[PDB]
Amino acid sequence: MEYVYAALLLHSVGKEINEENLKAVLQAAGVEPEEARIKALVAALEGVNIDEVIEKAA
Amino acid sequence: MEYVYAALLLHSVGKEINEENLKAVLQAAGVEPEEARIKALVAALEGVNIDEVIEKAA
Amino acid sequence: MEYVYAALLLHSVGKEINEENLKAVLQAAGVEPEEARIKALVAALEGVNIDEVIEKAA
Amino acid sequence: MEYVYAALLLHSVGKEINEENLKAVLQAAGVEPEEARIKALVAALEGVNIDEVIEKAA
Amino acid sequence: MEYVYAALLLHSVGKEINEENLKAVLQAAGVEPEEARIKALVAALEGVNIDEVIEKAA
Amino acid sequence: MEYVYAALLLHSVGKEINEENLKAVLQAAGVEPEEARIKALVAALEGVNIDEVIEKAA
Amino acid sequence: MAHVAEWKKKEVEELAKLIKSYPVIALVDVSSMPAYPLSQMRRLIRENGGLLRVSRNTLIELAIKKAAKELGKPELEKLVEYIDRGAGILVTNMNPFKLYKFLQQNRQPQPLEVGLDVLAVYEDGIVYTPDVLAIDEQEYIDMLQKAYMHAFNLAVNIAYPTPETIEAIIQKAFLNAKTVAIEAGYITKETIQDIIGRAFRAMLLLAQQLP
Repeated sequence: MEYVYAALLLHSVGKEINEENLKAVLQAAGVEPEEARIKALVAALEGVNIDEVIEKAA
Repeated sequence: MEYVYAALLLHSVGKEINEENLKAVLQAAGVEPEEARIKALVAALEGVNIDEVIEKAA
Repeated sequence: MEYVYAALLLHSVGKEINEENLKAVLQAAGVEPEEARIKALVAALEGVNIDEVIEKAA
Repeated sequence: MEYVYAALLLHSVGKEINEENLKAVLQAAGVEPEEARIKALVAALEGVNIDEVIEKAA
Repeated sequence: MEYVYAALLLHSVGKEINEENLKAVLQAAGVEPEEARIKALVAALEGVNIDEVIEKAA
Repeated sequence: MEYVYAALLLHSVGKEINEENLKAVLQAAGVEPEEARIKALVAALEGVNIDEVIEKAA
Repeated sequence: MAHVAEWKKKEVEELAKLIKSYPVIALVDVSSMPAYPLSQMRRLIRENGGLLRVSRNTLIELAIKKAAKELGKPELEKLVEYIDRGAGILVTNMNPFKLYKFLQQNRQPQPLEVGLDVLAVYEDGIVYTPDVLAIDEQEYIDMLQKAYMHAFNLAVNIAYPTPETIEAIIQKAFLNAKTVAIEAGYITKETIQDIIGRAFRAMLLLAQQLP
């Protein structure tokens, strides 16, 4: 979830959810993030329209 | 919004939510954060049990 | 919250939500506006389509 | 709707919703005086428990 | 995804959802398990009774 | 339901639902495959699109 | 004194001073009321800060009081002297909106009900017509609640944190993150159960293809 919050933070400020941006945010949070957790998230977020998911949240 | 996603990131990873940690996280996302918004969330979150708030929902 | 009522009041009559207009409405209601709260609200409102966001909850 | 936001503003800051206070708040927003609508609003809200109305939230 | 279906295949058969069984099923499906992803699933499942979850899922 | 979970695992990772791949994952879960069941399954799944099934079941 | 007049500027004189004595001046239709019911209405109006006077053309003379001061309540620069046949004049300290409601709700005086209809009400430079005075109380209540909800929804959606909004803000951000993670099939302690439910239902539906 720490990974997910990092992603949505990026999205909320208009920054691309990629491996590098995710890593920096997480390290600023004071954690050493697992790299495989980071790429799994980026991959899963592919094809996912975050805004449409957010707004049409059933 | 970005300040809450940063607070939730900090919380998920067991870090205190205040001015310094919030600033560091937002800066790492590539933005210049608004001090006024950081301070308001920190103040608004005094005495707020975030886990209990989340669990009291959906 | 009084800052938000003041903002929606301005918006209802097509007046810009800025620091000056917010301060003027708040002072007329007999309160000394807190500069940080006005600042934070104006920043929170950047890029926001008010007509849309006033309309969904749950 | 500026009359209702003016009333909610006044209520949120512990001020009486009367003609004088309503006029001052509206004026500060650049709203031209409409005595009939001011007086109607005050009459409509007389005896109304605003806090109960608000808690019923619909 | 594949980590979930692998887990549910093992459950349906009575096998423990542990690192060894997960990896073995994953490898057999032609994929290279990533330790952090294995560990994230196992940790996500800690204290979770899958029968009880599934009972309410139809 | 292990046969169907096996089909789903293979699909989730782009592998073909054929006899060899089903038997390999079942075998890794300690299941001795029944050829008749393996046949029935791949035959049943010829033509059907798993993507839309996954989508409709959510 | 009713053996005779009816005297002009004895009746209109008295009505003159009267109009100048009260802040709120209404014309009402009295024609529906028998003499005793009207008498009971007069008593009620007196107990509530005002009084009623009946006359005909000498009533028109809202003009002499308007003239004797500074306004636009009369014949002159007014609208359409809302006077009708058997209109009366009711002078009061009651707010025009309160007066209207009062008259509507006090048809007193077997379940037959009759009362005074307001034609128009003057106060401090303005003439209020019945359409203006007839408040839709539920509309105002609905609008108040709508305006409150607009403020609540805006503040939550932009994450402006207040005691009223902070918990809803936390829950929204969390639900946003949880919902996105489940939709993406991303495994966390918080998402695994909904994810397994999706995967289980997919299995159930897929199994339906079997004969």
